[PDB]
Amino acid sequence: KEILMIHTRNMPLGMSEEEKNKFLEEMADYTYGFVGADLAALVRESAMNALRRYLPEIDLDKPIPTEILEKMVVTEDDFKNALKSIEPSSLREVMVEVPNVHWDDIGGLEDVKREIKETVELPLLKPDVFKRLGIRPSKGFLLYGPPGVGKTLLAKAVATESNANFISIKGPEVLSKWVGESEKAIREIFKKAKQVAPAIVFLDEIDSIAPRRGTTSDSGVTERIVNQLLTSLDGIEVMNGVVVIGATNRPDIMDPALLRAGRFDKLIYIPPPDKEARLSILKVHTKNMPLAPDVDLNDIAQRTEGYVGADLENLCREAGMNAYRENPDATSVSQKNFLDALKTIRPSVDEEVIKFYRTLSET
Amino acid sequence: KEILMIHTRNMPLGMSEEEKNKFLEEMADYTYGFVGADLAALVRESAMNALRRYLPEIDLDKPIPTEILEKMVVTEDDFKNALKSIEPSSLREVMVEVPNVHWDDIGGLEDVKREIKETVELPLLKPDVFKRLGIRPSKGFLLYGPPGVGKTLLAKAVATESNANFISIKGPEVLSKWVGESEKAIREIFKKAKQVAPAIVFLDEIDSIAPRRGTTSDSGVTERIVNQLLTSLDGIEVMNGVVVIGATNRPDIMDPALLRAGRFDKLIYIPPPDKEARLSILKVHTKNMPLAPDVDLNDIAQRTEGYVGADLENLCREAGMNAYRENPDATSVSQKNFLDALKTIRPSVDEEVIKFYRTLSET
Repeated sequence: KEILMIHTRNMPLGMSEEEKNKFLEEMADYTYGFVGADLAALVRESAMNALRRYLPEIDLDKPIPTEILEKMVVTEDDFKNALKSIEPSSLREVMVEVPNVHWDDIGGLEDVKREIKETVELPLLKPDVFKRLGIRPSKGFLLYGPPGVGKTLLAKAVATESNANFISIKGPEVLSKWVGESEKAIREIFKKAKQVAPAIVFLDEIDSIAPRRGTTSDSGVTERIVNQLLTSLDGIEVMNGVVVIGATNRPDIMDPALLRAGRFDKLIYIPPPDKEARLSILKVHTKNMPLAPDVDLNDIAQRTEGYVGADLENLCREAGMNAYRENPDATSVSQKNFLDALKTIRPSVDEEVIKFYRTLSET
Repeated sequence: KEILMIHTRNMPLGMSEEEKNKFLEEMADYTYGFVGADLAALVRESAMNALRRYLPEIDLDKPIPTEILEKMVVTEDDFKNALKSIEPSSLREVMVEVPNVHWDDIGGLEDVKREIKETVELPLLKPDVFKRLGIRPSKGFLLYGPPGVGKTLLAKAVATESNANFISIKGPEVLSKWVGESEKAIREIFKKAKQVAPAIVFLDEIDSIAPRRGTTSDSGVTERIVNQLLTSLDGIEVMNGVVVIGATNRPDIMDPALLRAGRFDKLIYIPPPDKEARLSILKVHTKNMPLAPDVDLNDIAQRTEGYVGADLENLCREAGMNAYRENPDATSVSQKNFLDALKTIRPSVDEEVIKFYRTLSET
């Protein structure tokens, strides 16, 4: 935005009196392929988006009239046409980002969420005091529970709360980089976060690394990623402001030696929501979209039990399509829409995976 | 006791100033099957439980006052919340016990004990002369008889007396690994006993797969495990006095090689408890709990016929519970409780299993 304005300094469109889609931040949200000069080329592409419509329909030549230089302008669309036109360059990797997710954006469950306060935030603020108290909290925790449900969003919540930029390392992200043997760079991302410290290193669905590779020639029967993760733990400590956060669907199958205490310590379980949490997370979705309270939010809570947050966040999201409001197919929000969605949405039909958690978690 | 104590020198839990037993043996009971790391996490999560009380309520940031340290006192409640916390998680890996029992700790039949001494104590203390007399009393021996009495207890009494290392293989450990096609983990504990020998290795249903079938062995009487037991029993040398103990609930499932020379020389049969033995067993169990001279210990025994050690122990714990919980009176448990408690119960050992034993001992 501060680089683009330099090219707005090179345009007499005006800004801060003009506030509009052309506001440079809203357009800056689209692009990570680029850096400062690429934006210069971009505004030249946008500036060229203009000349290609303007100049040809004029059919100019050595004479250049002044009126054109006057009546001609640079619209918001040509930027979009310039933004949709892409030449991604900047290094292949995942970059730090600050989301807006917070306690306000997580309905969740206060009991398990409240533990995140003392698990992350407190160690962040007072690493020197626990020395005075004579305490050294863990190096990270491990989340396991029903798939989806927002377990990925739970870390994005503590991300904005920690006031530190956030990186999410997801299984597919390592695999695409793995083919290039860049796992050493995946480790560099952690050393990179340290140079950026404070920053949060989030290992997502780390059970997703092994399943595709079975047992093959990785480091040997144990993965090189595991070898990269073992070494990733060698560098960090409880001292650094960087926080390791595990999230896993199956925190067993791979190589529990790496999941062993001292590597990933706390075992935290994400339970599926309940009627009230189902209602709370529901209220968070419906408040943004227009609402006609023909539904009884407690009644559709009666119908709904055994539905995880994934089904709900999808159900809240899925029934929205069946309902139509502000266009002329419109049908308002009604139990009929949530009734038809009841058939479309898949319940939780496996209590197996649920009892493996409860039995294993209890004792 | 030692691990927790290292943690207890940096924290004032060592001597008891509080309402519990702070000698760490009490906290050691609920902790069965832990290692130094798991306990460090336990007391570490205990400082968290302590931290959760004191810091959030005062909620300091920079300051470090003296009062917050004066106010902080570690309480039992932290461990209770920690023991109720995720601290128990997984059952980790197999373990071997350590013995106690001596003649003082356990009663039971005198016939088999002396018979076991002939088999155990004599070859251990006097192997030399037995070599030159053409007299070999035993190499190892088999214990079979009524289950549930903890015949292991008898093997521990003689083992502790003779001052020979005792080893017990719990049935569940043999049940799981046999399916995993791993008989080596079973060798390790035995091999651990062979090198440290002279030692007495007790095997509780090392054939456990077979005893689960009850009377018969649907497959052959031999399986993968016994094949090495056969090999091991023969492979033992005279460099160290060694006596191996197989034990099972069902003797009829044995490979005939086992019963032969150099493997099982002697076959031990524990006949049903003697009338006088039941009296002593009933007295040992009842005086470990609240007791008063309100009863006649011989009268309760007369009503008992066929009851085994497992049944006699149930009578004592059941009486006190139905008896006065707290009283100033000299009587705690009463004769009416013992008598009435007998009418409900029934003898454990059954006739069918008895017949299958007698025929073998004769043959």
